Amino acid sequence: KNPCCSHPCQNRGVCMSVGFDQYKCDCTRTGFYGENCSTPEFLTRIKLFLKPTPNTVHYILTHFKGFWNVVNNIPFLRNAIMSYVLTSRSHLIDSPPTYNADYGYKSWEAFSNLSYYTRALPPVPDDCPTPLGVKGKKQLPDSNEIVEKLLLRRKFIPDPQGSNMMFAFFAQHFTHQFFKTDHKRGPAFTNGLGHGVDLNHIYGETLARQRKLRLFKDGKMKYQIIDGEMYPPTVKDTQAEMIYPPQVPEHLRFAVGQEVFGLVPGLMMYATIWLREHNRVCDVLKQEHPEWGDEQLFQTSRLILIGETIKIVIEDYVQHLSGYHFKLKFDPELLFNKQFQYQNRIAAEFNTLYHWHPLLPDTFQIHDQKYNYQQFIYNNSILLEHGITQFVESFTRQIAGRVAGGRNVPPAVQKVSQASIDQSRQMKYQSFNEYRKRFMLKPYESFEELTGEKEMSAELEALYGDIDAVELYPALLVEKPRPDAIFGETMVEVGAPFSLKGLMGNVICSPAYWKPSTFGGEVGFQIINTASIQSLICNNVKGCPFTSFSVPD
Amino acid sequence: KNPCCSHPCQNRGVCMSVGFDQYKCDCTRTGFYGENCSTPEFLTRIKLFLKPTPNTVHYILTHFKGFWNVVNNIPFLRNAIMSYVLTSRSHLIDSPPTYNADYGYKSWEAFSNLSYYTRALPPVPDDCPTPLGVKGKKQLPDSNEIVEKLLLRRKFIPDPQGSNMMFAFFAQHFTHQFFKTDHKRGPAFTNGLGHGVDLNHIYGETLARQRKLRLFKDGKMKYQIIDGEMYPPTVKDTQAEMIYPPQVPEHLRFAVGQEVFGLVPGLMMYATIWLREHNRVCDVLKQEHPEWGDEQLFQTSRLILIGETIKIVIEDYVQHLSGYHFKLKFDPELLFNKQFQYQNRIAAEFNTLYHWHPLLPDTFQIHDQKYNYQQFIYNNSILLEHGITQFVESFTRQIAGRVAGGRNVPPAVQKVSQASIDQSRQMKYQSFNEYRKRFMLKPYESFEELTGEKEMSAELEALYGDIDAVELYPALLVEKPRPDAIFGETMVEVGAPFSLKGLMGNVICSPAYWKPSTFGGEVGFQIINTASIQSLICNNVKGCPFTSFSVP
Ligand SMILES: *[C@@H]1O[C@H](CO)[C@@H](O[C@@H]2O[C@H](CO)[C@@H](O[C@H]3O[C@H](CO)[C@@H](O[C@H]4O[C@H](CO)[C@@H](O)[C@H](O)[C@@H]4O)[C@H](O)[C@@H]3O)[C@H](O)[C@H]2NC(C)=O)[C@H](O)[C@H]1NC(C)=O
Ligand code: COH
Ligand code: COH
Ligand SMILES: *[C@@H]1O[C@H](CO)[C@@H](O[C@@H]2O[C@H](CO)[C@@H](O[C@H]3O[C@H](CO)[C@@H](O)[C@H](O)[C@@H]3O)[C@H](O)[C@H]2NC(C)=O)[C@H](O)[C@H]1NC(C)=O
Ligand SMILES: CCCCCCCCO[C@@H]1O[C@H](CO)[C@@H](O)[C@H](O)[C@H]1O
Ligand SMILES: *[C@@H]1O[C@H](CO)[C@@H](O)[C@H](O)[C@H]1NC(C)=O
Ligand SMILES: *[C@@H]1O[C@H](CO)[C@@H](O)[C@H](O)[C@H]1NC(C)=O
Ligand SMILES: *[C@@H]1O[C@H](CO)[C@@H](O)[C@H](O)[C@H]1NC(C)=O
Ligand SMILES: O=C(O)c1ccccc1O
Ligand SMILES: O=C(O)c1ccccc1O
Repeated sequence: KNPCCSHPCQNRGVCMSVGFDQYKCDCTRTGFYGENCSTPEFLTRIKLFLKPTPNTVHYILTHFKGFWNVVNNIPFLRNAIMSYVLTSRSHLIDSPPTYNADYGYKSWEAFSNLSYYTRALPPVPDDCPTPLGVKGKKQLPDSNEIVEKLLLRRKFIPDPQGSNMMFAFFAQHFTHQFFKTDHKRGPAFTNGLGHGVDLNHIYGETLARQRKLRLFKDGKMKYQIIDGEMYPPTVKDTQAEMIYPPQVPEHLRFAVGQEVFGLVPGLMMYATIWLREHNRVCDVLKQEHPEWGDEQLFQTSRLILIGETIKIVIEDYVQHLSGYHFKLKFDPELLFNKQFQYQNRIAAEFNTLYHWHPLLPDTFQIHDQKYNYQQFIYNNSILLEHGITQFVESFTRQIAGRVAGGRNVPPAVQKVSQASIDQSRQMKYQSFNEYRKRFMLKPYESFEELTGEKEMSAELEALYGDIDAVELYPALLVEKPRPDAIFGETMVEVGAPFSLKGLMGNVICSPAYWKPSTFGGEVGFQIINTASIQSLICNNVKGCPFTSFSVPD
Repeated sequence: KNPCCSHPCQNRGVCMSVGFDQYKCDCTRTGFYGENCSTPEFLTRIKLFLKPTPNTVHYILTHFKGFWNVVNNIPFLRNAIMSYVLTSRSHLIDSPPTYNADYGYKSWEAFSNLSYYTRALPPVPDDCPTPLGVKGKKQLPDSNEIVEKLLLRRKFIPDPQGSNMMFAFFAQHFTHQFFKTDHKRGPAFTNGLGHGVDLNHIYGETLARQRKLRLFKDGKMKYQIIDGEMYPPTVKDTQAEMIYPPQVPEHLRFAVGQEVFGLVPGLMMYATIWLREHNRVCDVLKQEHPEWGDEQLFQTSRLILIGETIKIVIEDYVQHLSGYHFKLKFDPELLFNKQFQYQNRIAAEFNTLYHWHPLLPDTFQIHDQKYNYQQFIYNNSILLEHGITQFVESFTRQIAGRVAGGRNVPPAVQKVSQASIDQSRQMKYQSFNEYRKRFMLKPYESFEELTGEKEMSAELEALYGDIDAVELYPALLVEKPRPDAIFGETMVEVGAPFSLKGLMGNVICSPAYWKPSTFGGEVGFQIINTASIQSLICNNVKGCPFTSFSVP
């Protein structure tokens, strides 16, 4: 019935019903006119003709290494390039945010209610001819059949880019401070009201929890000392609730900022390292400020660690997955002369696309031991047996799975993968092709074009019938990867805007915050601008083991 | 003992303690350098030497009537001028926000906790030589003594700008959506978590309260018809709680968004009027969109009303207030090629400077009747007796009191005035002069310079001893008014940045929102862009009485 069900408005124009039988497109500031915002005004024809395709730009960034080695070493060029990267990427994000699961039109409820994920595309209206709008069959395919035929791993497919378990667990640990789906009320809702990198997965989401985890001496967080090494405190000692199955003995019930980080020893590894880092920075600041009290020591350490996080994400983590010969830079000053909003709201689609379960290995190799999922899960004694050093050394050397390219989701997390499909349907996601359009990509014209292959594409056809009916999550995981890359085109072109906006949008990157006095002075400031994944481990892990997000060659 | 107690860092530098006896100034992006951020850069001392005083800028805007009168009618020039007015003001506001009453250094707790008012200036550190830091006497003067000698009305002083009761109640009604002090917690905390113009004083602060006030038909808000006229619903009906004394009977306990608007019939008047406007807009939107449901009709009406509010506040309210010949313009597009943050956090100091009690008259005159405070307070019964039309006609013609110049606070609200001073001290406000500097104003060199007068300046020296020890709130009320103006310069040069930032920083003013589809098409969009205080009354008040913010 609803005339906007066909999504007729192109190029980010806004659809609106005008009576029962008609719609109107609001083309305001799209760069297009016409009844569907599909006629480029003169200046847009210029930009469009000159705009190089993402696969073209990816090629340039991933070749000509000698050229990039020069660019990387003349700050003016490196600054200029990193700047354009930042501004052109984040330009694709609505800020202040707009839609959520319950509102396909602008509303104060959608704007102001922080309990919702925001939405990059509005939900499909409730009464449309087909679940995605007007394209596809009256009912979407069985999600289980989708997972089995297209997603489930037959043979482990290693990541060609060489991503390891340090990468995989960093990704899980980092993103779960802002992907905290509140399933008690629905997939549309989040428990992370900071909607960004606030490090609540270390410090706790609420003040009450933070007070349970803090030592209230020297700004430090509570800990226990096992084998001369520092670990998180217990649930018993903190009264900070955690999710642990009954059979987990209480001395192994570690208490950390995020309730679920006891699920995997890989997560508890990072929680332990970051906890050490907090108390390390406390020691540094106390030496620099012996007049300071516990509260200021705590708050300043937190701000610094937020800065470390952001620095490491851009210059080690995003750097790794990009494959760029160009050296990414964390530098808030790049935006001080640019139009940029220092705020962000976590999008549900960003959550969906970050469901990188194919990364997970068939078993976890630590030292000379292999653990299946039954053995690894909720087993902190594994962490204690080997220690963090061995954990880093092993995880640095174990390869992760390729995310794109299909058929690499471990059967152990089958239902998780199916849930991603089901929940996206509950939240009335639009199609994969609509999301490509939303981020200035050409929609795929056929199933074979999407996969670059004849087998899986054929399965997609028999299930979906129309290429415009393929859903966001499955299509991201079966898309043709870029040459020897972990991801396909759409993952990166949709992902990076969400990510870079979230990172640079952080309040500490704003002019009023980005100054030495915010971080306790010059020494504190320096801790941020010299941070790396290697330094994070070297400072907090015994023996200073080598580490990296890729397996050594 | 705190080295930063003297507020050594000038020009918005950041003080930090380095050891028990030493400090360091962070002069980053101040445009200054040196130990105390006192020495200007070349670029800045040039910009400094050629930037005119606000008193000069004020004169220019308040004279040359003939010149401005043609400027107002050339859209290009009006836009350019309005564009600068916006950008210069707002740049004085830290955004994203920084300090609050509990944090004199930047912290995640200060940034993220919305239950606090933010602070334009950090609190005086606890362990300090004097309550204000370093200057002044060991103990501040008795707050009641300040009120009595300097603030209490001895004889009504009318506003020379002619502000009326329509103005005074608009001011109170509009600001009390974002000045909602959580007194149970402390003066440092707010119940207005939206921190701006969200019209929670109409729709309620929470979804739960909103659903008690809504009708869930045609997007409308609940109401009752009394003597053929639309009035807010009751507490009995909505179950939305209100603050009323037991003396008020059930049928007179009107329920509106803001819990305290039962206190004053002038507030309930505006509540009623804005209620009617909402339902009026629903009717318009329904004619345009027969296909729309109740929920979309409600939300779109709300967005439109937010727009009407910002429009009316800038082009009528701040316009009257300013006394400018230039016609201020509400136009979000003026900022689309400027750097500007569409976010805001309500400053405690913004709350304090808005304590404009001297506006209040000796009595309230509705038609042939006069009511003292005791009779007027919580009296919905006399709202029904006269009706909104009569309320508007009367309020338009009754003059308000002058806010600056001292000694014009109604004795009836004496202890409110004292509470304003006490709460300032509880929140550890810095001195008036520090706040002058904070907003790029020359500090006052003497008491006499502050009042331009001999008698009150003498009392201030007896009480405070040092000009650098005078507190923000009393100084604002005794400051030498601008000529024939309601305010002195400090009220304006501090208040306008808070105010314009919070107006233009509203989400509907952002590029993603400022478009006709947001408001249901051009018909809805046009409701915003042609709204005024006179049209708001003509549309929703029987008889379409003339109305203004100044007396006829
Ligand atoms: C952000 O959006 C969320 C999703 O809409 C909001 O969560 C929802 O909040 C509502 C309202 O608090 C809650 O509904 C409530 O329904 C009952 C009435 O509708 C209420 O019980 C009432 O019983 C009597 C009337 O029925 C009345 O006399 C009594 O005083 C109660 O008022 C019941 O307790 C229930 O809580 C939804 O359950 C909730 N939904 C979800 C999925 O969480 C959230 O509030 C929004 N946040 C903000 C700040 O507005
Ligand atoms: C790199 C990303 C990554 C990794 C490595 C990872 C590794 C692992 C892992 C390793 C041993 C296990 C047992 C799980 C198991 C789960 N994951 Co992930 N997950 C990841 C990204 C996500 C995200 C993102 C969500 C949903 C976020 C939310 O809303 O809470 C998720 C959801 C889940 C859920 C809840 C289902 C749902 O929210 O729909 C389970 C259970 N999973 N995952
Ligand atoms: C802006 C103009 C204005 C007007 C016209 C006005 C008119 C009136 C009025 C009759 C019309 C009465 C009976 C009062 C009485 C009060 N006002 Co005002 N007030 C005004 C501005 C304010 C502000 C601002 C606050 C503090 C708001 C907050 O924190 O909630 C305030 C606070 C109060 C308080 C709270 C006391 C405290 O602890 O601070 C009382 C009582 N008053 N006021
Ligand atoms: C914003 O900051 C507020 C001020 O710190 C904070 O309010 C404080 O909240 C804590 C909750 O942990 C309360 O702590 C006490 O609460 C009860 C009752 O006493 C006890 O069971 C606790 O153990 C503890 O003693 C404080 O009373 C409360 N303080 C005030 C002045 O309200 C808010 O919680 C902060 N907001 C957010 C979102 O974190
Ligand atoms: C309502 C009157 C105030 C009562 C409190 C008395 C405090 C001292 O009030 C005195 O009042 C005089 C009136 O013109 C002033 O000239 C004096 O300067 C003032 O100190
Ligand atoms: C957890 O790991 C320990 C070894 O560290 C092992 O002995 C134990 O059986 C494991 N728990 C399981 C497999 O449930
Ligand atoms: C800086 O301020 C301090 C405040 O005590 C003052 O004593 C000192 O002379 C000033 N120094 C300079 C270089 O301005
Ligand atoms: C309101 O009306 C008159 C004022 O003259 C007074 O007699 C009456 O008691 C007042 N009622 C309330 C509830 O204040
Ligand atoms: O930064 C990216 O390129 C990116 C892409 C996809 C998902 C998460 C990401 O950080
Ligand atoms: O708009 C102003 O100039 C102003 C000044 C002081 C207080 C509130 C205000 O809106």
